Amino acid sequence: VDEHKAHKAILAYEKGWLAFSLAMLFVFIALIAYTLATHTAGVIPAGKLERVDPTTVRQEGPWADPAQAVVQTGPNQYTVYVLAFAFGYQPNPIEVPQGAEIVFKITSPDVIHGFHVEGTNINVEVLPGEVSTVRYTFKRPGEYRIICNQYCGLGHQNMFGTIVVKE
Amino acid sequence: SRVYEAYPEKKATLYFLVLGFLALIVGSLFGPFQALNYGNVDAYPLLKRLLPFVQSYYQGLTLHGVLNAIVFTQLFAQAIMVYLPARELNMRPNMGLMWLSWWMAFIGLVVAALPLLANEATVLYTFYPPLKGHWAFYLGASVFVLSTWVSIYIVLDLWRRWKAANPGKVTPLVTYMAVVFWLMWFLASLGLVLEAVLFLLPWSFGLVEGVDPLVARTLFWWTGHPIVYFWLLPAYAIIYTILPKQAGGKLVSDPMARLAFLLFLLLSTPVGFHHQFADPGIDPTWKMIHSVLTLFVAVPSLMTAFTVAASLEFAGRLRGGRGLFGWIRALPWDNPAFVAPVLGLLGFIPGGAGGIVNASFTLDYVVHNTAWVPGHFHLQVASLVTLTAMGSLYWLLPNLTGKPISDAQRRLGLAVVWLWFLGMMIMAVGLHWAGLLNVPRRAYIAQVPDAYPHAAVPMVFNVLAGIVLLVALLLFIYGLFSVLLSRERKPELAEAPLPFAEVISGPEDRRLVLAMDRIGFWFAVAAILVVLAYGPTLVQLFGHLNPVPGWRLW
Amino acid sequence: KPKGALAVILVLTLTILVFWLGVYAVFFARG
Ligand code: HAS
Ligand code: HEM
Ligand SMILES: CCCCCCCC/C=C\CCCCCCCC(=O)OC[C@H](O)CO
Ligand code: CUA
Ligand SMILES: [Cu+2]
Repeated sequence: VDEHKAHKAILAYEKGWLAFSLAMLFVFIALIAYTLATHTAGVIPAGKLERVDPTTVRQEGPWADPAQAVVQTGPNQYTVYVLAFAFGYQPNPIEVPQGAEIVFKITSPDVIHGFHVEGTNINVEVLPGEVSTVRYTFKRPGEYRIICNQYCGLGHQNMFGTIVVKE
Repeated sequence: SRVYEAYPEKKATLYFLVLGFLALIVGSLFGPFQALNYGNVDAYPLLKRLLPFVQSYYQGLTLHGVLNAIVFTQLFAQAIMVYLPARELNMRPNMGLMWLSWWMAFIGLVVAALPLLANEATVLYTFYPPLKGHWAFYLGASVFVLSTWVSIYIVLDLWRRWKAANPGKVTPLVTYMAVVFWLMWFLASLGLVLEAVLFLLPWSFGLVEGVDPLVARTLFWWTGHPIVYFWLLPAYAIIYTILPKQAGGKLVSDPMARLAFLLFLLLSTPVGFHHQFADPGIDPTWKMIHSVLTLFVAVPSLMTAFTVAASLEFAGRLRGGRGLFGWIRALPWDNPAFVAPVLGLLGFIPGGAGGIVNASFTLDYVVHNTAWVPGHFHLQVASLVTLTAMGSLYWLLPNLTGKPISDAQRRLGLAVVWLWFLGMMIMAVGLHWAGLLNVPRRAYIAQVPDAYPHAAVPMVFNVLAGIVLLVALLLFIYGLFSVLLSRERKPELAEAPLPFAEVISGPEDRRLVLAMDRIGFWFAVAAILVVLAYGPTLVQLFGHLNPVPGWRLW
Repeated sequence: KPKGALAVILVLTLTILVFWLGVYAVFFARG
């Protein structure tokens, strides 16, 4: 009968659909998997809990002197201690060699900011009393804008920084 | 009215509905102004003459999010998912509690409301420490939400009272939906509750000096994902149990509907790191774990897609449409209670597809905190959920009140939902696009007009949407008020039954229902996945509290 | 056979794949 045939054929179609559906989600997971295995992985924050005092960051330690916050920490590896604060970045600008592994280490002395480097996959929350750590290699020389993409108060929409990537 | 004497929950439900729709109107007035902003046109000077308590862009945005995404969604979840199970079972709720829940919601709304208006908690709807709002906000929000705890008890009491009266019978379909819906929400709310009582409230009271912001987001996004399944499921309930009959047909499968709901119970809460992909000091492995589980929670939706589409194709053939597409024509495009939820489901196609991108860990670095995100969720909550809610005005208003809907009223409603739908799709394009071009959310971009010059095209779309949606909003306020300010009453309207659908049933149905009906077993499962998902991280982060002082920057 | 629902789920699947694969492309481009 109509309705009894409907239901059997509906359900027989719904059974395959659900199976195709699983298959696809599994392929998606595999393709995510691969990203984790490659250099594209460095943009993922470190899991390490690395706690500071937001209250002294500006007075004591590798955040305190912006004109020294670039440190050769490997053969072709540099560390940059970044301050995100209301409403700007330091150092400004961040100048870095083309082609080296850059390991950013961003903290905040006030509220949560974003650290989002335009044209890149660097897009990290920046919480006070914690260090965000992200690695990357700039393949092109030029100027790259930092945009603050977390609501941090009324100065939010003018919170911009600069990376200069040197030839 | 002798109507309300027999059936008092009718009057309690209606109280819920109105407060929600009031909230929604005020909420959505900020909307076209935020779209204009996203189109580089600053309309705020204007709005502030008209509404001079508004001091910033970011105050409006806070009122918008809180008033639309939290108040209206909850008060609607409350009206639908208490009333419908009451009327399926032809049984009465505990009226004392029903009123109590209402008073809790009204009191909390109004306490929360006061610092929002006086500009003392411009912290947005996520209220992320160390941005420190007025204590009254924290206390407001808290009582508002906890009002749902009473709701939960009311429906479990119903269930229980029905089961004691019917031993050996299976749970009827609607009350099934509501039961697992309320038990899921109970699990899901404990993050924010826990965030509220050990952190926000004591800190805003100045009884402790700082909050650790990483624990706060963590507990927050505990509740934060599954608060969106809490918005969605009432709409889904309507779409499965009422929309069939309004289209001309039947729901094709009770078992498949139930399995949808049960997988939500199981999978809606243990998923929050998808909101914390770019957060430091949370383990990459736990992020992946959450991402895979985020893909599973999409399966009930994929499943809902087939069940509902097969349902509409059914009704359509039974209405004379032939061929691959003729069935679509045969449906009742004259009836607003039909068109609305359906155009809603349409926009949910691109909106669910964006949902899966965002889900996929590394891919999130492209879109996170860009315009893409508000573009994604307007399709989901501002169109599917809201479109369904407005839709139900067209059968629910005359079934609680007795006031008839004219032919004219009906024709305006059709205009309204069309324009709302079209305005939302238009804004999706804009915001999706601006976001791929790195345009941030939560930003008064109109105030830095040379900052995003590469996005001038996508900006044209957001100016358009803002206009289309202004008109839709205006014809909705006028529409809804013409019904609610109507003198004419037919008490025989308030006395009809809700338009529940018939179900096609099949031999497999029985053995399947009985499984899913082992509710305690399924709830304990879902509680288990919660402890496992969040458990090892919370112990980490609690073991290592780094609380920091609060700031007021507005 | 529910030809109609099948055409809808076809549409569904296609949008999903264009979104997901199109964004995968951008990821490695920015990488
Ligand atoms: C009700 C409200 C919402 C629903 C539902 C929703 C669905 C999903 N979303 Fe989303 N979303 C995310 C991933 C998902 C996934 C995986 C799903 C899934 O549940 C969706 C699965 C959906 C489907 C598989 C679609 C089913 C399609 C159907 C059902 C249509 C059938 C059509 C028919 C029948 C019509 C055709 C028939 C005719 C007759 C014409 C992620 C990632 O993990 C973020 C973090 C983004 C970031 O970077 O910060 C996020 C951000 C948000 C935020 C912002 C939080 C903030 O303020 O920062 C909100 C409010 C939100 C709302 C909602 N979202 N989302
Ligand atoms: C006339 C209709 C509406 C329009 C024109 C509109 C417009 C907008 C726009 C452009 C934004 C982005 C603002 C920003 O990120 O800076 C936004 C944010 C938001 N909208 Fe809507 N909206 C409307 C209705 C709704 C509805 C119905 C809901 C929920 C049902 C909703 C919930 C939200 C939420 C949760 C946010 C984000 C809150 C935040 O970032 O803190 N809106 N709205
Ligand atoms: C009936 C068929 C059944 C079996 C078939 C299942 C389909 C396999 C799916 C995906 C392959 C994964 C591809 C992994 C390779 C990724 C490489 C890549 O895309 O590299 C680009 C990038 O630029 C480099 O860094
Ligand atoms: Cu710093 Cu927004
Ligand atoms: Cu989520």
